[PDB]
Amino acid sequence: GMAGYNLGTEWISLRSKLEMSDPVMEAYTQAYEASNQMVQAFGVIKADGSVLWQSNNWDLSADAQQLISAVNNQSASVKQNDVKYSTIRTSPESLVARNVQGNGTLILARIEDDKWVVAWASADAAPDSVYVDIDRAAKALKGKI
Repeated sequence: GMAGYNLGTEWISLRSKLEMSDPVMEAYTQAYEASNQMVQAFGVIKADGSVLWQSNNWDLSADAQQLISAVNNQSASVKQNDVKYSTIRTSPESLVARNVQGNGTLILARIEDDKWVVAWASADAAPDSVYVDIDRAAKALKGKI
């Protein structure tokens, strides 16, 4: 062996992607930066039934318990802040929610086992346009939720 130690001390170069104390509330800008045309909310959901987010756009804490139930049992049907969004595709990886008309675009993302990040793109926002941004604020901060 006789290997050589590398960075890691107050560098965050080897993001373990779990149990890593990362700066929360940063994902907002991480995606908003490129989504300047279509701002999307970012609300974290913990399998524990609690939510740790600060978007003030959609009541995710109101029913954090149910917010996860929509996927916990592939329900696909939840209303947050007078906004009903169902997913016509319950997969073991994620669930794509879409409104019949187009009011409330929520995208589910399983960053980890009991950890998954979800964002809400405006009606004007596209699926492939937000689905790409959410990834930056999903499987990038996984660990501090």
